[PDB]
Amino acid sequence: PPSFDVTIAPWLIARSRDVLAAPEMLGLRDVLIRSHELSDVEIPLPPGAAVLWRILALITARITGLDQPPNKNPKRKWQARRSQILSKGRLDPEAVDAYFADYSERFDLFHPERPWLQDPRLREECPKTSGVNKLAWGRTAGENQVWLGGHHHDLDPHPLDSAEAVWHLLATLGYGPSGMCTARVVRGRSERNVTAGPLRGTVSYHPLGRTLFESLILNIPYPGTGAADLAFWEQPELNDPLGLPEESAGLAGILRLDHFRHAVLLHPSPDGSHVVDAWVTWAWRERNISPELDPYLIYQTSKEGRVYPRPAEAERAIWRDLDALLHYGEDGNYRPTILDNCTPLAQVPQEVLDSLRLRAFGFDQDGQARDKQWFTATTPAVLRWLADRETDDNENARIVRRITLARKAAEALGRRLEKACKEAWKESNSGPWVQHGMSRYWAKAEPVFWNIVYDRPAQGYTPGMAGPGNAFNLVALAAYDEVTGPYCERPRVAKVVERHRSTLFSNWTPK
Amino acid sequence: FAHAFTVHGTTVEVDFFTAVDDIPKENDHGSGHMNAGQFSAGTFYRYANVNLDRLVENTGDAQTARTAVAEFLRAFLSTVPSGKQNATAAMTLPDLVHIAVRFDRPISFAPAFETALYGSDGYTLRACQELNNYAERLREVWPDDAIRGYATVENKTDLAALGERYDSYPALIDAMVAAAF
Amino acid sequence: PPLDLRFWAKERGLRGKTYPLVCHSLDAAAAALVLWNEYLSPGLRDTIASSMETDEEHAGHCIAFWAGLHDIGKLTREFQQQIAIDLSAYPGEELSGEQRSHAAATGKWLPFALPSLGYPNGGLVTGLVAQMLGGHHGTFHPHPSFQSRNPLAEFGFSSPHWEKQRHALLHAVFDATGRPTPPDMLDGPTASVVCGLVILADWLVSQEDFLLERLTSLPADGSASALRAHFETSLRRIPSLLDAAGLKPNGLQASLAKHLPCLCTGPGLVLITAPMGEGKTEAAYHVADLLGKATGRPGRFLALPTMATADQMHTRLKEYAMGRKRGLLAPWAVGTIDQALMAVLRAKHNALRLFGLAGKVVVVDEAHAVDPYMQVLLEQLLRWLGTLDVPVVLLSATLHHSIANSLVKAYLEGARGRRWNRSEPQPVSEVSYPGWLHVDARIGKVTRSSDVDPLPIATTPRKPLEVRLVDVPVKEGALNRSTVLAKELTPLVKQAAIICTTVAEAQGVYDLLSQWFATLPDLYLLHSRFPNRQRTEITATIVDLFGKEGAQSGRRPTVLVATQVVEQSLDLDVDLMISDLAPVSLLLQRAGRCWRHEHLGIINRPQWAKQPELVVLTPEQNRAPWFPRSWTSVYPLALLQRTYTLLRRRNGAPVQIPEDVQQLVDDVYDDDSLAEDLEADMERMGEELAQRGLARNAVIPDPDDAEDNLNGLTEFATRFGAGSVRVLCYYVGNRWLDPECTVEFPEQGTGREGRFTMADCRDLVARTIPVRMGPWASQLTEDNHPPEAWRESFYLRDLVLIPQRVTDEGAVLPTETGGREWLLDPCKGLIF
Ligand SMILES: [Fe+3]
Ligand SMILES: [Fe+3]
Repeated sequence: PPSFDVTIAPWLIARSRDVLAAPEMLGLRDVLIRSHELSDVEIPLPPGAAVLWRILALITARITGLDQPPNKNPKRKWQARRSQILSKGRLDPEAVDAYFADYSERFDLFHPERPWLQDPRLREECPKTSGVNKLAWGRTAGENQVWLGGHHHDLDPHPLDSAEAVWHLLATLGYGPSGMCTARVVRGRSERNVTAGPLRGTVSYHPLGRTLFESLILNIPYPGTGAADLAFWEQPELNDPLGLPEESAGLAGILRLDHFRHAVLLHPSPDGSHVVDAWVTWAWRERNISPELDPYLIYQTSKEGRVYPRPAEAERAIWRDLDALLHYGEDGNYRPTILDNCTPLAQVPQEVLDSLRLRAFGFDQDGQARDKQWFTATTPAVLRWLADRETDDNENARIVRRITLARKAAEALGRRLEKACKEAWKESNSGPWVQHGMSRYWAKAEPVFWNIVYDRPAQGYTPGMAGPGNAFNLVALAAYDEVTGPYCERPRVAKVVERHRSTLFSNWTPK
Repeated sequence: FAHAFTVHGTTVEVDFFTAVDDIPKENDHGSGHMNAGQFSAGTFYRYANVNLDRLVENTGDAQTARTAVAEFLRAFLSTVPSGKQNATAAMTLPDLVHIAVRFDRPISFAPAFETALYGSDGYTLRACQELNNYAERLREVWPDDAIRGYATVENKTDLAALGERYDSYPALIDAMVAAAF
Repeated sequence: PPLDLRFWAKERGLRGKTYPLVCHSLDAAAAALVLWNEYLSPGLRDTIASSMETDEEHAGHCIAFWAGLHDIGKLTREFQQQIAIDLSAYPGEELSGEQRSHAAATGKWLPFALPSLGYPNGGLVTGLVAQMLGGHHGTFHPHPSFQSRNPLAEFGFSSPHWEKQRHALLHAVFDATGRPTPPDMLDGPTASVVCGLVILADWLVSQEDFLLERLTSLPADGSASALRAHFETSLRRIPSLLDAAGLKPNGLQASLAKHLPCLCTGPGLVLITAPMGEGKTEAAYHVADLLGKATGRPGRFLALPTMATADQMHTRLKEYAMGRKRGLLAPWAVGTIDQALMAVLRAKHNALRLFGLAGKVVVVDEAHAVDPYMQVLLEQLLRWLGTLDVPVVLLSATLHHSIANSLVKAYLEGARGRRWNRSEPQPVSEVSYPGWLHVDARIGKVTRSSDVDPLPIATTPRKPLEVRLVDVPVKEGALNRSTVLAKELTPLVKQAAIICTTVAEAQGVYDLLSQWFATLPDLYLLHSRFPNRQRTEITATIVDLFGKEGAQSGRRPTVLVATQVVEQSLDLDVDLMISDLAPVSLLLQRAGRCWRHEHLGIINRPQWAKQPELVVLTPEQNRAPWFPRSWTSVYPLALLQRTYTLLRRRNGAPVQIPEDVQQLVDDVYDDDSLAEDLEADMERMGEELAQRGLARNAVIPDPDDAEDNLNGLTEFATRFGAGSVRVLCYYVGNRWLDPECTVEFPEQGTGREGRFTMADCRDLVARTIPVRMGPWASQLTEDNHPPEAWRESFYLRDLVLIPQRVTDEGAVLPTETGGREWLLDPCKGLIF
């Protein structure tokens, strides 16, 4: 029978901390056990990476972290403990096999009974099949138009590699459209609709270090003390489509791995290394918001008391690795809690912290069913090089002070410009300018950033001074002034555009 | 097919326009809807390549291919887009047409128009003689045995580097498609 | 280095004068000490001192020095350069433009300078104390994350001159405070309460005059002598501002007072559940105060979900024993539940109010009228108080096992500092009525009435109540009250309570009965939306009619149409009462009035009434039931369906109070057979869990989750959306407060600079009316906005103005406000 278990089957692109030549495919247990030998692991899809890194962190926390706080000043003692595992250096192989021993039967993707994070009952009970196209991302589904991402005419379905199948699967199981999916007949009841993904339209922030090991344990959020729960593949009995999803205070319920809003399935091929058909449909119909908000995302509060994740923006990805630099700052309410409990000094890491790097997996999308773009963002190691190469304490501090300053002020004027354009266009008619203004603003303002980091003569301000010298502010005046320039001719638009244009002039600290 | 950019810096110009309703109340001048539509004029440069080499294969009858490329060139000069033409009739013909048959690689003359042209005078003659100049230095720096022909709606200048000045567009196209094999 | 006196600490309203920073630091520290001895309770000081492994002497010393450092971050350049001050003396540290606040400056500089004084570099104590005082303006900042081996210079502190001066100030206040020892450890909560302390002392000495007051004996220099003197003079008289600011028993009582004095060993909580109006108050303050003595904190605090209860028991209960967020700062204070619950709400300056609740053993009321949202909010609140070793008490009517279970469970979690695991058995899966419950912190054993006393506890005797569902015809989705009117209200004219679902049949049934009343019993209206004064006169003429003085006075009658206002501690005893379909809990509260005081038995009423009979209005069949859209838009459909199905299987049998019905309010939540509509059942269950989830994402973390770090204590004008708000309806046309356009609606009042007197508070509050949250609140206008001069008062901001337009001759017009027109009539009150 066809079978494919993530334990030993190679599906993760992994590369060691060595030469950095010829990286190759590794399974889950293999990349975990010898993580100490591997630099890092990755998969081409940033959504699939944002969920992959969550299950990896949850596994390493199932064995390494022990994902269970003791009871004597728990938080503190826990930080100590994990600092000891970090001090050791690697994983215990008998612990890895000791954890799979309890679940060696769970990880098969094509298990004929209770597969890996799929719904076996959904095999029957579904009149039609959703098709592999809907499972694969960037691939034309039934109603989409066949222009982009390679033609796929709903027919001659190019079978996907089981690796690509677990990538797209793991991503769709995370980020997922909302609305009009394949119908299911539950207990004689049919309901064709589906809810959105839990992480849909949000940027994720995962810290990464020199070796994959410290990255894994640094990606361990403090397990909220509570009723110990299990991830999706550990539950002994398959969930009920009706009924309220089980509640979980434990990390398995805060990493969004206890219950998913979707339910996919892979139809195996006789060969066993290809998927031919798939099923994508609703798994839970009654709404439920997850308590103990996600530590990876950045959350911002609106009026009325609701807290929501800051949505992604392709406009920020116009320059590479923009959000990656959040390790500087930090920043005013704009900081994930996982970082707020693993990057600072109130924890007990000693020297891996001096080589920590941030990474960001973002996939901007509309909250209903329309997708726009994905992008990864790994911080530039050069910004570390500059701080280390000089070996002068006062200069080592002046450089990082210059990067922190330039970054903070950069995004400050970015958002100040956003509200400037939103009020300018919303008041001109009594918007479409934000897209152009922001895109051109970051695209133009990042070479200035690299211009300030190398203390080279930048626009507006020459090297030598303390901080950013108030230069990209002038870059914001440039972008804003040109995006709305040809339209501020008549006095109406001129006076409103100007009235909102007299804000960029602040902070604006003189010479 | 290449994008068509102007040969001289041209800034958009705001055309203030208004709609007038024909049913007047006892408070006149209440026009239909005030608004502003941007327009711009100028002398565009255009360029395109046809690779009969890896073309005729996909087809066959060099005569059918010959008909397709000849009608293509005539359509390339003839056509003009259909954007807001019913409100700004901008139907025109190219003031200069240069078809060249190269046996090694296609080449564009876009960089000839890199340094924008300042005006207060016309731009067609200056553009013609400047394209000539660029064809001369490029021709004397990358020598090659290629065919060149051109038609022009101005008998003032003599364009040497552009080949043999044919009399008209369809004659040029006929002699060049024939000369192409 | 000689300390300079040019640097400022206060500049607002000093008429061109500058106040030295050192004097502010010192007098602030003095405030910390004097409040640490005169203000704070010995038991709470035992809690904080115990949690920090130190003793009163050195703990107080430490926190005093900490308060003396609260504003040390002011020694930047962007702070003093705010006004013209000569800075050419010490160059360097040019303007970068980070916009850092002085609180941020101190919070980021302290972790790297004080290690010369003994705190472990990079440790936890210096971090928690650093961010602790660095967030002295209500918002806490993250711990310092640096990437350069010279953190002092990367944060913008590079000039040795400036650093030498701030080190000089540090040492100055250090020997001035007596040079305390370093505490080996600290935890989050301790840092939070003491943070409330430091911000309190800051705002304290902060006030204007002061300032001008002592603004005469300014220090000529910065030597230890002059600073010792100034600090010593604040120590001379700080309490000036302190006092100047104002800071036959029943069975149950005999059983708690009898056996409870043995169990009162320490901090815990007592959940008391007694009948309405029976006197649960006496046992509440009796046990509450005995336990307060057991813990050693005199002041208390009661949170009530009303407004008149505060103004009535404020005096009723006092003779036997000013700005926003400082109300809780009084030793004896009692207010509503919103200002207390908001302490754990994720808002700025929460540590202040949390500190206010840290010193009082709090008591709370009506935990039955608390939706899952509010329930989990106050739930975590009492969990925190749990980890702050403060005992509490709760008064409530009958409560399901989930409520009690989850609350005592939360507090127990605060006692142990971690919540239960997979196998931990629930502490309260059974609760009696009347029945008390006491749980202790350090032991954890939960005790009830049944454990030691098998014999039941006696209460007010009464006749078993009977309920009879009557068939009411449905017209246009509404109900035809006419039928019931002419069916059961016939023997009344020869000889009454009418409870409605909402305003529809409040003014609907009152008008539907006004015609009838014109034929001529008496028809008076008292309901949800009446002018506080108007319904205070109606309530006076009712509490004196159907209440204590009704039987006791002797002029007892020979009809009352109301809303759920009867739900809150009213004195009522009627033989005839007619109400609509509602939750079993609501039937319990409202129905806790049928033959209320038969105990006294002095009212002689005709033979007509001989059995306690409540009639529940309900729609009928046309197989699962269905209810009106307006009744179930505020109540749960599945719940009401369970009430219907449960009342049907009674075969019109009596229900005893307080013994038989409690197992039915528990039962309705126990057996699923009472509801066959799975969609509705799991719908309201779905939305209750979704609301609780919508709550747990806007509240502070758990006790230990925030132990090592206090940043997760402020992630940012929010409030709560459920479910009532106090409103003011003014008449505009000109602004006048009365319907006869005599008293003008004032822009500001009678006081210094328009300051509102306490009597101004009692008057403007005496002019309110309660309106419930509705879709009209989504669309608010400008006329509803109060002027800026009014926002600085706590009791008046949450009062939106609903204007109305009176004409030239006095006619009142319903003015639209949020898609609806409001009209204040003297008979039916506000109409919309
Ligand atoms: Fe301050
Ligand atoms: Fe201060």
